[PDB]
Amino acid sequence: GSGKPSGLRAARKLRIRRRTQRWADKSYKKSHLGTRWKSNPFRGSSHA
Amino acid sequence: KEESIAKMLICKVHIGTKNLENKMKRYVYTRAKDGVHIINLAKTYEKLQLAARIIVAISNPADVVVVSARPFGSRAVLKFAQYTGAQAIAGRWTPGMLTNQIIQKFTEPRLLIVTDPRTDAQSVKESAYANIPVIALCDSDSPLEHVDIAIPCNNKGKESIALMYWLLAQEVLYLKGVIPRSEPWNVMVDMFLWR
Amino acid sequence: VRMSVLADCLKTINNAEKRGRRQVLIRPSSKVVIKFLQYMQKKGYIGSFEIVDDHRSGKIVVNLLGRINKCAVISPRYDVKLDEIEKIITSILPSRLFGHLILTTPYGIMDHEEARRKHTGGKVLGFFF
Amino acid sequence: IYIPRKCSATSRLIPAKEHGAVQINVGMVDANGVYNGKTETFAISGHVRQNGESDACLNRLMYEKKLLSFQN
Amino acid sequence: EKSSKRIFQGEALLRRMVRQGLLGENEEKLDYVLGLTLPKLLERRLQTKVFKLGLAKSVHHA
Amino acid sequence: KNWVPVTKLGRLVKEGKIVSIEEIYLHSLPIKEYQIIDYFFQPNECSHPLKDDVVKIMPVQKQTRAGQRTRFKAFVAIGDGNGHCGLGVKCAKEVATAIRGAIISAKLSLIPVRRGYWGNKIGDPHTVPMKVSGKCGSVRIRLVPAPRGTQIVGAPTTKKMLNFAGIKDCFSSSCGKTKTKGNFLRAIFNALSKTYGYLTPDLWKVTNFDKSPYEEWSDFLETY
Amino acid sequence: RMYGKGKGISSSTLPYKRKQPSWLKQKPSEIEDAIIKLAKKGQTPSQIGATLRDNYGIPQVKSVTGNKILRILRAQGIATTIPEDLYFLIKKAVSMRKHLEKNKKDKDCKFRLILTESKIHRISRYYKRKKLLPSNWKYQSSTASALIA
RNA sequence: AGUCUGGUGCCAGCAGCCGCGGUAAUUCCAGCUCCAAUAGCGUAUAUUAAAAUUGUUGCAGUUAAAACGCUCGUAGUUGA
RNA sequence: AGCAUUUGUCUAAAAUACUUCCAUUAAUCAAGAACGAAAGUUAAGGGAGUGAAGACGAUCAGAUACCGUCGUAAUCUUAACCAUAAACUAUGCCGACUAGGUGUUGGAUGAAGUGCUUCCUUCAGUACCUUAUGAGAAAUCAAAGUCUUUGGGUUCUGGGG
Repeated sequence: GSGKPSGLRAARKLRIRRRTQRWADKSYKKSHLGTRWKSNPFRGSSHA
Repeated sequence: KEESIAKMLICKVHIGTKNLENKMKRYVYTRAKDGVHIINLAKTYEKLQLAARIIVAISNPADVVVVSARPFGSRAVLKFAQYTGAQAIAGRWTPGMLTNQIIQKFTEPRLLIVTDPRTDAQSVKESAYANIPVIALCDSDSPLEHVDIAIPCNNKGKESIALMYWLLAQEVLYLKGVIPRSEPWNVMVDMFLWR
Repeated sequence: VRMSVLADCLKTINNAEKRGRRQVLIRPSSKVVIKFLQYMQKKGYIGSFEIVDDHRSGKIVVNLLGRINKCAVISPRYDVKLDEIEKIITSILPSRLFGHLILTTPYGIMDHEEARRKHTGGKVLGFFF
Repeated sequence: IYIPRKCSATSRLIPAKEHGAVQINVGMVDANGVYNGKTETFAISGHVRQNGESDACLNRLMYEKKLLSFQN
Repeated sequence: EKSSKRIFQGEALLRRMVRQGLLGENEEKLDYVLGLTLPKLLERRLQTKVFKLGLAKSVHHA
Repeated sequence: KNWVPVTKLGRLVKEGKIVSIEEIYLHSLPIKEYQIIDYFFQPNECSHPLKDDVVKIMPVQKQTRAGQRTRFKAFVAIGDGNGHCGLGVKCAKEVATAIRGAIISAKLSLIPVRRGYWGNKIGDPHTVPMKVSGKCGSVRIRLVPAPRGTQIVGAPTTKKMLNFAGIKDCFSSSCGKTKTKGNFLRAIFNALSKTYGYLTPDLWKVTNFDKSPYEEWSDFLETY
Repeated sequence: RMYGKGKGISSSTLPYKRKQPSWLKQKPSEIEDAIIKLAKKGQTPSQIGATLRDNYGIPQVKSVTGNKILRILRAQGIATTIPEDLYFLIKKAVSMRKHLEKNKKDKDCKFRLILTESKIHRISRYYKRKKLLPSNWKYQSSTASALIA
């Protein structure tokens, strides 16, 4: 590949790089970090 | 045959010089140690006949246009054009002339014959937008780009230009119905060139 | 370091066709490369090829018919099952009408359609159209 | 339906609307070196002309056709 | 061609479409199944037929 | 009608020495005469008459010492609905003038798209015979043929353009900024142009050539 | 090239034929004897091959005998325990370390000394894998004098 | 889908977004007409498409975000 | 990173040459390690000139600045450390294939000027000019090419402000 391994046994690398690099997105950070349930007052409700 | 070859050989036509284009080396014979290139000329003669063969196969010769930017070549193209019924174009090529449809020099030519495609470059460029094969008398420093027919010659002297067009004219007149090939054409040898 | 010759060779052939060479000199030589050229001849893409003998590695000089739009190699050489072939060709080929996807299968190196008609999966090597 | 045509030299297909590629008409000679009726025509793509390989390719093609003897 | 699912499903679909009245007399091949259009489906409706037979004077009246 | 061509190729068409636009495409001749297209697609006699549509009017401005100048670029789409599309572009200070100039450009621009089958010869030609992808500015647009009953899959602009070209069953896709409409149209037009550029097995066969109109009608061409 | 920035291609060309020259029709025993004499004189296999080409005028041993020189030495049981290549590399590294012991400000000598020892480790690991150095074997700079002694 | 009628006058306010309102408002408040969907239609939060904006397919890294200062090297991946 | 006096010594290096040897030993590499400008820190010299700090004279609306003159720390070497810079060819590295010409530096091959000098052919470096029916958002780029016609191998990196 170019900037990616082709490798038949390189599924390991593809998973780890994808897993680390996913976190950079803002929406993803908001969705999977705990801060959502903490700092927001409504915390998974439309209404209060 | 050999008398015509000899006349070319005595003439200055085959004197190539330094700064010679990559493409053209299959027509060069040898590098002189004195910094000049000898041109084979035998291939040039047969190739000139091929150029004549393409020119003759055109239904109207008066749609076949000759071009020279050069002052000294201007008479030679005009005389060559006069005999074969062609239009000669001398000096500036007005850049829109074939392509533009309202310009004074608006022309739909069949074929273009070029004196040095280095000098006559605007016509060469326009010819490629106008789907024209293009014959070109090419020299050491001349492009071979665009043109289908390349004729090797030194084109920096008046006699050389004139001799090649004169020989071409005799060959075309022979291919035409104008005069039998059996007897030499005696008209205006050493006399197309500038004053 | 050089790795798989075949891809660079096919890119060279593609460049040669783009350039308009008519004949070309492959400096690599191998059994698989020879089989691939024989297959391209089978499908009317390549004409004759001459294998020149040197002990270290022969060379191949291939006469081109100019019919190729592209020839290329897929690396890694993925495994592919018979029903998966339809997805692969839909991805790769310019049309389902023409173009050829090449596998290596237990009945030999052959294109996908022939392999499919036969009935064995295998590994994907390349393609041309 | 439209029928496209190909370059004689390279095998390459010539597009409909390209406006640069050419058809070169070559006259056959008669026995005394007069223009015969017949003309052989060959198709040259713009790319080869832009490269400047047209003269070389034409020479190779003429040699194959027996219209030039000197080959290159 | 010559696949069991394909010939079973195709024959079954064509039979069903003929029964519904979507397909014509020699319309018995897959390009006519693709060929179907929204007015033709609408034409199978009872209000359209009632208008067509002349039982009512309009589709809305039907 | 009574209109005057000043090009010789035009004059051949005016007399009817050339049957179709197909021949002019065959010899790849430049077209600077709208009358050729108007003669061939003869509005009340034509099988598939050319249908116009102003797709996009855009403001552009020079900006000057004494202030702004609004000019109008105009993109228009024309097509027979059967095989010949045309995309025309003109910028002028007045909108209607821009539109007319663009329509004249569109006729000159007129290109044949290759129409064939997705696969089997079970009906009529109906879509591009293979993938074409066309680029303009940032935007690279790919048409890839779909099986029958899969008409005009794509954006509204694409649907219209394919309808003018006479393409039915195809998927479209895109890479880059679609929003820039002139580039988007041009990228489609570039792809449509590529259709007779790709080589196909049917074109493995040897080709031999009809002589030029400039040789076929030489006497009449000198005369008129 | 492994560590340099070049890619120089100066090398042995080799003729097409593997057959003997016209000039020399010598028996295998004569060829073995000539090599044995050079080996006995204390010359190392690269030096012997170079000498065999130049001094004795003979095309190389694999062409005129059909078997490699190292293999011939091994068959007679006389082949060297330490590789010729490894010996020169260790000798160069020892030379650099002696120099580095004197001069602590030579950064390039330090840089090359780690580089060459790393090359020795790679070559050693390959020789261990081909079972030409013991399973228990390891390079050490302390014992390196003893290795090439 | 309206250069429709009054009143308000950066105020009141509306409006995912761009915006409208600071005095002859097509965006506000009413009224009129038009338009969309329809016994359902708004609104919010959650979630998918959209997004070839996480990219195996299928991204981007000269100048827009991004080549570790530089080199060796074990694991790793790739190896005529 | 960086490297310009003379001569010597200790060292390494690349290309060339090779009908010399090995016989797959390799490529790129998380971890870890090496070397790493300038300034700074700590110790000895040295403190010429330059000179953060600082001092005056002006300058100016004010000037704690530019300018002028002075001037400690520092600049230099030795001994430790420190571990970053627009540490920039702003382009990760290896590998193939692609296009001309003008040059240029290190070798080898041939010939003619007068053994040598020149030139020719060829290798390994290395720039420029033109051309890219090659690329790109264009600038530009012979790589940023052979990439929606998308996969030679690999490490690292970015995901609106």
